[PDB]
Amino acid sequence: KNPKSDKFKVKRFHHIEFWCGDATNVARRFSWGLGMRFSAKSDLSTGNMVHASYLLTSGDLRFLFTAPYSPSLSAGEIKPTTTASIPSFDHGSCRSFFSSHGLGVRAVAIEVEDAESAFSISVANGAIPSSPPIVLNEAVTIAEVKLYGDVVLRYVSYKAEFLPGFERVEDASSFPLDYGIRRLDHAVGNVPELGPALTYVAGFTGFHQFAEFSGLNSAVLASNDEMVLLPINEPVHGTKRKSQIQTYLEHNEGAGLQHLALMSEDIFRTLREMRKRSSIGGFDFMPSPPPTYYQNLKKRVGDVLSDDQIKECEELGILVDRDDQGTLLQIFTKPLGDRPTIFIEIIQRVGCMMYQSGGCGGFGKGNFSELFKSIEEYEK
Amino acid sequence: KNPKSDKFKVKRFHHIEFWCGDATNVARRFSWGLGMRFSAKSDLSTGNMVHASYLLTSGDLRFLFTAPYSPSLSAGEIKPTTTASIPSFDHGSCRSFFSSHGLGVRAVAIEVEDAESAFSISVANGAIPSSPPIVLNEAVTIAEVKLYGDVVLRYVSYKAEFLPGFERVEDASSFPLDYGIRRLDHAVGNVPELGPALTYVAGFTGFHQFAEFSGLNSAVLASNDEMVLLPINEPVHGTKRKSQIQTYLEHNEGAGLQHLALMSEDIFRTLREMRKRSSIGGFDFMPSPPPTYYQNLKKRVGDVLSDDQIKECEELGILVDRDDQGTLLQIFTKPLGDRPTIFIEIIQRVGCMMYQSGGCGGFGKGNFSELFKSIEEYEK
Ligand SMILES: Cn1[nH]c(-c2ccccc2)c(C(=O)c2ccc(N3CCCCC3)cc2[N+](=O)[O-])c1=O
Ligand SMILES: Cn1[nH]c(-c2ccccc2)c(C(=O)c2ccc(N3CCCCC3)cc2[N+](=O)[O-])c1=O
Ligand SMILES: [Co+2]
Ligand SMILES: [Co+2]
Repeated sequence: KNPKSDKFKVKRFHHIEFWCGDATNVARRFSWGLGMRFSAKSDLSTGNMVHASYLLTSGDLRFLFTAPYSPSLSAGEIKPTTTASIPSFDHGSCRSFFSSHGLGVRAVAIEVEDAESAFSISVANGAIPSSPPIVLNEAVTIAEVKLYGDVVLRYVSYKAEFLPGFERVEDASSFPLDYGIRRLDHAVGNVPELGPALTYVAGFTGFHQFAEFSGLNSAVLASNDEMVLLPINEPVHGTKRKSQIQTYLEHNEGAGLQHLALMSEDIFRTLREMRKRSSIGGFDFMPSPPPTYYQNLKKRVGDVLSDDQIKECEELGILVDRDDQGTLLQIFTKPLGDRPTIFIEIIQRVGCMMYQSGGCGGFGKGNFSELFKSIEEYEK
Repeated sequence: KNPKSDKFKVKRFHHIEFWCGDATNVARRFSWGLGMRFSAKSDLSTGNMVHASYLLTSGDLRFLFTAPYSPSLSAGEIKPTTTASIPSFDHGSCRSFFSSHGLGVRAVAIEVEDAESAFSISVANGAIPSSPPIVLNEAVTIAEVKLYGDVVLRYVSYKAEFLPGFERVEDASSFPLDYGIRRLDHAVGNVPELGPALTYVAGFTGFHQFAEFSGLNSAVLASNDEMVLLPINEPVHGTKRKSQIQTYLEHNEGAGLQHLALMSEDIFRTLREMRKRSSIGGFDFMPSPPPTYYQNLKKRVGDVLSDDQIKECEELGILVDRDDQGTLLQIFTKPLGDRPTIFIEIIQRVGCMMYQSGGCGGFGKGNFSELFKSIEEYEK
């Protein structure tokens, strides 16, 4: 059931913003590791004396990396005279965020019809304001409300190229990397208590529960067309293996964004290219499942994947799961930085053709029982 | 003249330590960009609840990248019970350093005969103590004194693999990159006032002035065999083109390390490999000199380099200069991070064979007049 109860018109995910201490090094690492092109910049060379911001793109996926300069460069400025291109940015908030959480996501940004209306309706419905609507060059409106922890949900609306004040990067500095990643599929938060978090977010957005079918409890909030998907996890205490959600909260100093799932148009190519680079500056992946898991895949998905395509899943360590409506190919990176906090999922979905409907195949819940069972089978 | 006046026995440069906010991303970027292998680690996986430290090596060059974890992970510890592998590390100092200066060098480390004696003699001769001698696993002694700004000179002595508590990295995580870089040739600091800085450092080390032959004034301090070389720059005010040393001090929030010069055993190969990667996660280089500069190179170094080797310098944008005793090949990267502060020089020296004596060919001072003249010639 989808009650289509969004309180304002939401389009798609627009970008993800990481707060960094050095945006250059993180952006360059991510570009090489994920196959994203340097697309736009806002920094000293564009007149921004406040923050350095670099945008990476792959298809429709937009990753923004921002770090603060010395406050001394802008000590004469006031908000009416700011040279910042993102008016919500604050030196103190950014340093506080990075020192507290380490490298991580500050903003989950969605495109909406009218960011000023989205902000007003959100706050009228319980959202905690973080940055009021600001109109940039009479062309784009940006506003922010608290999502969970120190992560904000950012609303962006366009009257009619990223943001005003950003410049397109020179072709000589912009290498056309592409490993097949095309868009953000979902963004997942970890919180201490799931119930109050869902009630809060569903309260101000009108997002509905998407619904599925040890360690954690989870639920997914979804927009009207189910293209904006926001899962939230809470820990389950008292187990034998300590909850990785609890480990996250401890190392992150509280709630925050746990993983970003990036859709690939060709997950085999994406993983071939990412694994080639794991030990030369890119990203590492979680350990691969035992061969008995792939032995059991023919029995579950052998009507969706050929034997050759399943052994190709085995070569790259890809996991497969299936809903009642579609099939899911997925795999997870090791944490993106020093702390065992944020990581990336690469995903491809097959089925649910109308365009493809959102969340086709689910989020992999069935792989939990399957891997425990595969662990027992490999031991035998 | 070399009075050989070192107040204690100094061996060679040992390592350079960067203080980061995320050591993983900076280390991975530097590894790919410079061709350095991941050699050793000290982090959560090695029991260090205090800081993440990753060591990159190329030949004898050692780059260490360190970032703090949440202080909460080690709140029960005291210095006698620390799980830190570098006992001088302090969460507050590191966060203060990165928030003030951005990504940069915290420690210039030299190997000495006896770090406890080096520390004692240094402080007895005016050095400001930063961290007292500490013996690690009855095997290595580490001590630190202030050098300039928030940069420390770190003394390391070995009774007899980097430091105790560091583990060798798994072969699967350690790709044998190598672009030909072999050792640190010199490390250069920027200060507001050159005279007091030289008097201070030469005062506690016994290092002597190495001696050469607009924008800045400079002098080089050298150890007994002139293998540890520490140039220091000050700005010259009142020019037309504002002093890049002054720009450094402004963007860095004061004195600090300006550039690291890395010796290559094959500067042509190093630059071919580094330039291949500039736009795919590596390092960018300064603009190349006009063709008239290379037209003038035959007249100055045509007895040292063949015509083919000079046009190869032109392809890669390499600068050449010569002392009365040797020849210098050099080139400079753009700044390593967000701020226009620290950068890298790649260097190769030819001549001065006994082994090669330190500083053979100088540091490139003659290229200043040459490029101004090349600028005038290209315009014509
Ligand atoms: C919304 N939603 N829920 C899960 C989810 C999490 C844990 C159990 C069930 C469902 C999402 C995932 O992405 C996900 C899927 C499978 C995973 N594993 C394979 C099986 C054994 C355990 C590890 C790990 C993750 N993960 O969260 O890292 C997700 O997006
Ligand atoms: C100890 N010492 N002194 C210099 C030095 C600096 C500036 C003028 C003269 C000497 C050192 C250098 O490395 C260096 C050499 C040549 C450079 N350029 C080529 C000619 C036109 C200006 C730019 C830039 C740098 N630099 O400092 O970036 C150095 O190590
Ligand atoms: Co997921
Ligand atoms: Co130099």
